[PDB]
Amino acid sequence: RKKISIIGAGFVGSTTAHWLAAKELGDIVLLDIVEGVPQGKALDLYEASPIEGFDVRVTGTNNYADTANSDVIVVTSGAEDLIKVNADITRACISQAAPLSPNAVIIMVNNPLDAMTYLAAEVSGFPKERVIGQAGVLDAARYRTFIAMEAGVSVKDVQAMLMGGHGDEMVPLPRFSTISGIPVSEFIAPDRLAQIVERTRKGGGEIVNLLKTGSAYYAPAAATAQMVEAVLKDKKRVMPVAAYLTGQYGLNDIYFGVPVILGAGGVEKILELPLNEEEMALLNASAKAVRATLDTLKSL
Amino acid sequence: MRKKISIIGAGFVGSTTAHWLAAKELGDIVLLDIVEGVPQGKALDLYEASPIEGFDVRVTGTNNYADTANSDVIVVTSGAPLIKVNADITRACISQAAPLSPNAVIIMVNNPLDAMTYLAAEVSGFPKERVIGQAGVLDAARYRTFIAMEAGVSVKDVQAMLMGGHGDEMVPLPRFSTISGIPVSEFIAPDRLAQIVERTRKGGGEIVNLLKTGSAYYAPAAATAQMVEAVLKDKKRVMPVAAYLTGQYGLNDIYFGVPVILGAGGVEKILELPLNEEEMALLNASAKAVRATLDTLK
Amino acid sequence: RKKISIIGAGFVGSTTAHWLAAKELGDIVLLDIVEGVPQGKALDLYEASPIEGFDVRVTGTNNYADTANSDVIVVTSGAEDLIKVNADITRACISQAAPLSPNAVIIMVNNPLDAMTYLAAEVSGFPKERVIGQAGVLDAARYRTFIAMEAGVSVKDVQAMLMGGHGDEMVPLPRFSTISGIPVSEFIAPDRLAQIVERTRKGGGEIVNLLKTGSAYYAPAAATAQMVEAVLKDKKRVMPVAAYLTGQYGLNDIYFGVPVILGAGGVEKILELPLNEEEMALLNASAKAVRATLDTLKSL
Amino acid sequence: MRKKISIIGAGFVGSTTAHWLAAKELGDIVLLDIVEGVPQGKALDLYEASPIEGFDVRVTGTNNYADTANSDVIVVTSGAPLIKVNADITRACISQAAPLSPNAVIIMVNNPLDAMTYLAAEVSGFPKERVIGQAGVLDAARYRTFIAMEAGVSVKDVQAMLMGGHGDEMVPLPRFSTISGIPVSEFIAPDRLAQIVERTRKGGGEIVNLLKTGSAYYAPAAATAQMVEAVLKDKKRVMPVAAYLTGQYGLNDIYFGVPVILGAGGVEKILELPLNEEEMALLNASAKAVRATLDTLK
Ligand SMILES: NC(=O)c1ccc[n+]([C@@H]2O[C@H](COP(=O)([O-])OP(=O)(O)OC[C@H]3O[C@@H](n4cnc5c(N)ncnc54)[C@H](O)[C@@H]3O)[C@@H](O)[C@H]2O)c1
Ligand SMILES: NC(=O)c1ccc[n+]([C@@H]2O[C@H](COP(=O)([O-])OP(=O)(O)OC[C@H]3O[C@@H](n4cnc5c(N)ncnc54)[C@H](O)[C@@H]3O)[C@@H](O)[C@H]2O)c1
Ligand SMILES: NC(=O)c1ccc[n+]([C@@H]2O[C@H](COP(=O)([O-])OP(=O)(O)OC[C@H]3O[C@@H](n4cnc5c(N)ncnc54)[C@H](O)[C@@H]3O)[C@@H](O)[C@H]2O)c1
Ligand SMILES: NC(=O)c1ccc[n+]([C@@H]2O[C@H](COP(=O)([O-])OP(=O)(O)OC[C@H]3O[C@@H](n4cnc5c(N)ncnc54)[C@H](O)[C@@H]3O)[C@@H](O)[C@H]2O)c1
Ligand SMILES: [Cl-]
Ligand SMILES: [Cl-]
Ligand SMILES: [Cl-]
Ligand SMILES: [Cl-]
Ligand code: NA
Ligand code: NA
Ligand code: NA
Ligand code: NA
Repeated sequence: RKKISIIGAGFVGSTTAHWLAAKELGDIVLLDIVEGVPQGKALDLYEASPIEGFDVRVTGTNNYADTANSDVIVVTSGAEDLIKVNADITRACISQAAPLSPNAVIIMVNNPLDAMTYLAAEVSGFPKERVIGQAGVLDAARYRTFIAMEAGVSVKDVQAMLMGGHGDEMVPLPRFSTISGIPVSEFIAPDRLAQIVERTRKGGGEIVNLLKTGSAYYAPAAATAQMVEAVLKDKKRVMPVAAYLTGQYGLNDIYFGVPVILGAGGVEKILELPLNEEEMALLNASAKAVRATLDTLKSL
Repeated sequence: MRKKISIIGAGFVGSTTAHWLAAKELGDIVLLDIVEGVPQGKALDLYEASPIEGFDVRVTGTNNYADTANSDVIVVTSGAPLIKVNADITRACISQAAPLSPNAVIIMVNNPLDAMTYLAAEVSGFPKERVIGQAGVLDAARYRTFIAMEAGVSVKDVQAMLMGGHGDEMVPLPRFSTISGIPVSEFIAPDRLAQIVERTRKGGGEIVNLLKTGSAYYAPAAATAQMVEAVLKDKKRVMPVAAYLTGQYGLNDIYFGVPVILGAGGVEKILELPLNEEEMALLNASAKAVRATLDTLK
Repeated sequence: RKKISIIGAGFVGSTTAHWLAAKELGDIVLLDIVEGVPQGKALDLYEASPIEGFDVRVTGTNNYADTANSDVIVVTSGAEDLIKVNADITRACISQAAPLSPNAVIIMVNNPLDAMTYLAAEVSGFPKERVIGQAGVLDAARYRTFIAMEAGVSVKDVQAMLMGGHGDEMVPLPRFSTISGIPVSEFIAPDRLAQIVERTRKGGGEIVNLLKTGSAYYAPAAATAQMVEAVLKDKKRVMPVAAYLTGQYGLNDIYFGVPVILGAGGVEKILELPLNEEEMALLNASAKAVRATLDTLKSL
Repeated sequence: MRKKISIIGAGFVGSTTAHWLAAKELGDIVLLDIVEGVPQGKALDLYEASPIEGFDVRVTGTNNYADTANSDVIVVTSGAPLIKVNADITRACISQAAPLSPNAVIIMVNNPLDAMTYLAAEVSGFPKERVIGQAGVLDAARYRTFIAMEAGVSVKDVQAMLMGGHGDEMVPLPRFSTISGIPVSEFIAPDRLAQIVERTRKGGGEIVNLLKTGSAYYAPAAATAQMVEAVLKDKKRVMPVAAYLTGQYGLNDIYFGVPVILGAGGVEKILELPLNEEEMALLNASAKAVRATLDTLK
């Protein structure tokens, strides 16, 4: 069977195992540095299988050797201090897991997302197409959710593309969002759409402020699981993913959220959308912020 | 209790619709037909597949309209794969089924689609929003399939809207189709897209020419079942369906394929697209043809 | 649409919302006394809907008025002191939610399960068939999981019935467990089967010891969600549920885990299995322990 | 890449099997038939239903065996709904398909089932564990359906094992059927159970008598698709299937319906039930009949 290793069995990691288990895509290995945590969550989820009817081997471990020969490696072990702390963790996870699964596609979740994905590429030495980051699917999901709510339509009929990174680094593109092929601008007035775009930018913080302790995990995990499925089933999904750029949108040597075709080979194509002056202004300012974070990381 | 769906006409499309619905576990299914044994056999066969698929659906076959009473949704797939023959079949089906399920949403499938839906509305006397026809979901599905195949992307990421009726009456709208929010024109060039539009127009005939002895049913049934689901779960799906127009697109007193929000109340909203002059030219010509068929019906 | 209210948006409650949301059974209301917690988890899960493709209205609240007219009420707000603390919480939740949803089926999860279900029946005044407790489905799930693992077969082909309550109160019945209709005893030797039965009894504690902080939730939530689905779809599931007895197995005026047919009417039938001398010895000792807990509760 | 499933014979059972499998999103599906247009039409029709159902499955139709190369699973549903006609059809199908997919697990559906599976084993020369036949899953499904209907419980909670072949060759085993681990005898009395056993024996004929012009396909296809899934996902399902026996139940050199653990390796284990003398009497008589058909084949 296919093999998926999730490094970091916290809220996002365990929830990702939950979403994946129900899909019955393959074996799942939950790894963490804390003893008992992954073993307990994995066994708990495994014991729910007879009820849900899925046949999935879900195991927990503290030994990287158990992640060997994985088809996909999901990294959810993350916690300038933020960059340093996460850089050290990401470094540790990738330097230990990558060598054991040379043919795997690595999907980063740790924040700062774009920067941590860049670091994972460096440490793993994997072809850039096989090291990607999850950020855009979650952000587009919030946007799509708000649009469906406001427009009064099924979430299954709303599509949307966006780029960049989190919050201020986010590059919203309402022009590239539709409901059953019809522009979203036809359903929602400019003023309200602007509010929705703003709510999207602050989407992660909105959850953090409500939970008081901890950040979002159901949607982030769902986003991550969808990307894992895309690779495993070679589905050719068109989605915004953190990818390594070599000229697209005028950006070079940097991980940035862009539209891609995701399949068995990881990033199989980076789409280059013809953005107008206003949208490019947004992307340039975003790339500036992402670049700044990337530089801070390189100076560590 | 559970929701109740009655499928009138247990042929290829009707039986296949029962198959798609059963797997969805949306509620009881009653397959009715004028031919004895046929609906009973297909219904029992499908029911016997339930322990394998793990779904709890009571699917039964019958020749008695009394068994369709109090249905939440009535699907009509009894037509013969022309206006006269189907007009009589449709009137007979609706006249017997409608009175027994006064709160049901009727989904017409019989061809000529737009015209038969109009007839069902007349005979049933049901509020217009609760009498609709399936046509556009199937045609948009063929279009989306071709786009997905050509672009090399998941069908889950392709969406499209179109209007009108079948074949020459279809009103393609490539401008209103996207892949994850991105215009299809970004993936497929003009000439190739035009070929896909043409293949979509001839989509039904393409399957007919291949099967030789009948018409399509897997996709037509899937489309029909998706509309049934939209109603039963009040999903508010945005899809092209045959609806009664009262001024939209400049059309009155006519059933025509238009974008709608489909839910428990049936057509809960008819969307008004900002069609350009080229697209409007196609729509007007289509309406003229649909109008012609309607006149012949009256 | 159907309406499900989950009282107590903690690990079990939020996870139950997750399992239910994917089933697309109806609207879900997550309620908690803590501000922000339910609103955050509900919104997080709602934002995952466009990714998973399900249309489910998931909302969080601190106002019981938002649970009015629910089809099913799930209680997962629980924390002699244990009985008292949980008795007070259960009392508060039921006395406030029951009056607002007079036609709902109440499914208790709070521990001590059997006793808390009994209390919910008293406080709600609902017909006993409409007040049940989840315990047996989870326990049978662990048992079935261990059997599938050992026998080397799909979890979809293992069935098992058991009675009583948790741990020492559990009444295992290997004789009433099969794989595609074949007795489990045909696949697993007596010594090993005994170990599996023992592992089942300690199943909850095994997870607690691994997690160190907190108890199981994936399987408990799955068990709860399966019971909710049984009521909403009037599925007539045959499962062990905490029900009110009036003579079955020689027990009267007590909630105890027994085999039932679960549907729209809640408990539609309490099956009376012909247990042998050995099994009855187990059930009597269990009923003694459950009774003791029930008495402690009545003396509060 | 994806898994590849080839279905030889695009008739009712074959096309319906493609339908069940497509919804499962297990891998590519190739529908092959000797009749031109038929497989192509059904495959394209089903493919066009994918954007509606939201599944990514490449389903294609063909008349060329070359398109079935390197399949993980080969389903054979080409037989005519007797030994001679199907023996020739089966030999032709296996002789052409087997060499192109040397690592595939062959699942026979053609009747006479046990005999045709034996023939497929001979012609393919494949390890016996990788050549099996579908028969028991369907019969057990009918039985489980009747039990569920009679007991008033979910089909998800009913499980049962049976052996042998079709109709008079079937070896019912009510003793080995339960509802959530509880013996069926606890819910249904002896006489009623006997009636259900008889209805199960005649289950196939019951559908035939109703349809009038053909045999069952929804449940037969579901059963076949479930076996395909078991192999592709190495699910280790415990089910009755036609397997090659080397001493089990005292039977040698014969294909017979027996309980097995079905996975990626095909039959990964043949279970040996502790049958009493009554049940063994039924099995011996059944084996005698299956043996008779086998002799006629040789
Ligand atoms: N990209 C997105 O869209 C997105 C969305 C949400 C959260 N995130 C990020 O994902 C990360 C995880 O969030 P969370 O809420 O699940 O956190 P968490 O604290 O619940 O879980 C992280 C887990 O990682 C484990 N861990 C730490 N160091 C490790 C190491 N070296 N190896 C293996 N395991 C290790 C911890 O012990 C812990 O169980 C954070 O960086 C967070 O900011 C990203
Ligand atoms: N709108 C679309 O997108 C679309 C797509 C495909 C087919 N169709 C149309 O759907 C209809 C059915 O196609 P089919 O391939 O399933 O046909 P079919 O001939 O296989 O089945 C029709 C069934 O209707 C039954 N029937 C006839 N009169 C009846 C009556 N008065 N009451 C009850 N049952 C009656 C027949 O006995 C038959 O079993 C045709 O009109 C066809 O053109 C529409
Ligand atoms: N029956 C079983 O098989 C089973 C299995 C596991 C856990 N449980 C039990 O389920 C309960 C919940 O476990 P958990 O891990 O989810 O706990 P938890 O502490 O994570 O969550 C309980 C939630 O209830 C809320 N709460 C407290 N008082 C409340 C009130 N009056 N009204 C509304 N909300 C209130 C809390 O604020 C908290 O968010 C416990 O009693 C536990 O022992 C039962
Ligand atoms: N084992 C079971 O439980 C079970 C249940 C039902 C039916 N069956 C059997 O399955 C078979 C198919 O039943 P059906 O109803 O689908 O029949 P059908 O007649 O509808 O379809 C058979 C298809 O096989 C094709 N075919 C014939 N020779 C071929 C060859 N050499 N190569 C490729 N394709 C060829 C035909 O052209 C036809 O489309 C029959 O033998 C039937 O008795 C078995
Ligand atoms: Cl960054
Ligand atoms: Cl028309
Ligand atoms: Cl108790
Ligand atoms: Cl035979
Ligand atoms: Na999926
Ligand atoms: Na068919
Ligand atoms: Na079908
Ligand atoms: Na279910």
